[PDB]
Amino acid sequence: TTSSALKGAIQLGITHSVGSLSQKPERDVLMQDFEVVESIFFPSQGSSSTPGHHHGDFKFKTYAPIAFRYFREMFGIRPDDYLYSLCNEPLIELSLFYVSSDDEFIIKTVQHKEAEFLQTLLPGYFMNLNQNMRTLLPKFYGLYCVQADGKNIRIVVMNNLLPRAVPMHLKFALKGSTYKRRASPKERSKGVPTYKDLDFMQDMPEGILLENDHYTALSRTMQRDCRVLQSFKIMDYSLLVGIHILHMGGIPAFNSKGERLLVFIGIIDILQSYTVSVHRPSFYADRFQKFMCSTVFRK
Amino acid sequence: TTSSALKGAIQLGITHSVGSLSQKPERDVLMQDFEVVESIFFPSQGSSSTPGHHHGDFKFKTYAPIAFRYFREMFGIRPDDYLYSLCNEPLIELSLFYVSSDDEFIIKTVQHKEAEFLQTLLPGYFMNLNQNMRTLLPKFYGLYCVQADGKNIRIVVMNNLLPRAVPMHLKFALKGSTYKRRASPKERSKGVPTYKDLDFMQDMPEGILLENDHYTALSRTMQRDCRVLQSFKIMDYSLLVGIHILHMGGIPAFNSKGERLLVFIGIIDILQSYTVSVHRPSFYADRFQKFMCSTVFRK
Repeated sequence: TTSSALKGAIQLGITHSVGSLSQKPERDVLMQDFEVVESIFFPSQGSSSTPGHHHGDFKFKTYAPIAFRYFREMFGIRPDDYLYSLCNEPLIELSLFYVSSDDEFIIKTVQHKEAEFLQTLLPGYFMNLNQNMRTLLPKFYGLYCVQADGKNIRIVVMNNLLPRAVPMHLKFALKGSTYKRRASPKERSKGVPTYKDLDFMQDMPEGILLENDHYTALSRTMQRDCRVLQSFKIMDYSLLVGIHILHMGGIPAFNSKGERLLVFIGIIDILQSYTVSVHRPSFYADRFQKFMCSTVFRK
Repeated sequence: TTSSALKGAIQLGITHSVGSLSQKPERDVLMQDFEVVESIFFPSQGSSSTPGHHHGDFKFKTYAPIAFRYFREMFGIRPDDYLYSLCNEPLIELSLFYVSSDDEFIIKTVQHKEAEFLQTLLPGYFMNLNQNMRTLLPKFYGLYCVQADGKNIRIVVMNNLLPRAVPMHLKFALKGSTYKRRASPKERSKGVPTYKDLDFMQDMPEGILLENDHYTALSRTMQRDCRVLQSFKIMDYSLLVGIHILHMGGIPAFNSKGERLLVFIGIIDILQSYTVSVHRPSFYADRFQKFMCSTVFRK
């Protein structure tokens, strides 16, 4: 299990990266700061700025640091809370995946293509964050790379929509398409499984209700994230919806002859670099939206 | 005087450009919207969307429209107020310069190099506006081009720091350098002339005082606009300072054994595309700042 030697390099290097940054004084972000990549070397022998460790020698690459300082702040992620949740508490595997012990932060691994894509994406992302506070896209806290025995492991640190904190009764993974949009039998016999579009259309035919106030905003900030997504020629993103039926940081929703319930939603799998027509991601987004905003949620 | 045939094309075309835009529904800005250029043709014979006119036929090019919609809004420029001040009231020459009759809006002409530079500049500008509300840079309301008898006249519409509205007793044009920084005799015998750095250093040796509250902000948001300016490899910008000694939208300042007074400041001549060293605009900015923040204004 080199999994435990990654975990280590991850925790160690982030601390050096963000720890070093917090002593440095704060300053606005500039277009320059998005292309920045900074590395630091971690010998197992330890260095002058660097502790030894039982993991093999490795270099730790932290991408666009000032940009993510800024993003984390814009999300309400205090530096010490970030550093604690990630570096001072066991990381937790899953099934090339990790979670903080406190279940607030995800750490997925990404192909060099996905990563570099995200790098180019940062300006649009900035511009979204500052005009749509309500946006549903992934919250990217950080992009790092670990250089160990020739390999490059490349990670994105980001928010967990659906934390153990609250228990979820239904998982839904939506897209606005239908083909093979049914939860595999294998999936269908999990605890709370992630059902797909065909599942939602039978098992919740009356939909999800919302108050004409709460609704128009969701409709509004999805029209927005989609117009943003298409612009970047992205497709195959899904709208994850977690439902808690009630007996507090989400959306209050009703139920077709059902208990009041709180839904927890957000868009995923956004790093999809784009043979497809020029007019097609536009299409994917219109479908998506009109679906979520007419079949999944209703006023 | 084709000056009056420009004035016309300007007023006519803006109205069509912004007038058309205001019917269109509003939406966030995207990186895409900064490269956008849109044109429209104005025959003297008039068209289906286009009135006739006694100016020679011309095409009206409006650069990055959604971006400036957004900027104007971010500055508090209502569309109808913009359109009135510019298009429904005589423009006013000066000495390739114009002002609105109401003296709020400047219209300078710019070389194809300056204009295209500004086009590339828009992302950094956006990113500045959203992190430094207090920034002193030019306020760019719009970039347009008029195509008449082969020529391209290219205009920037922007804010007048120093409007007739308030009467100014001293003009100062600062830079942090000294060589040939003296108001020409010719200039020195104008009404209120624009004195330069050597002038300020003798005629106001005790400086300008401010309250430790008011000061630190100016210092702060200049360190910011300079760090921004250098990043874009700009130099030769000046800090225009208007002083009104008092017997209300500016800065309250004292005077070395003098009446309380209100200063009105902001940075100019920022479209300066950059043989100079890579380390030099950095230098220009540090000088500039330490000057304005140690010789011109004191706590």
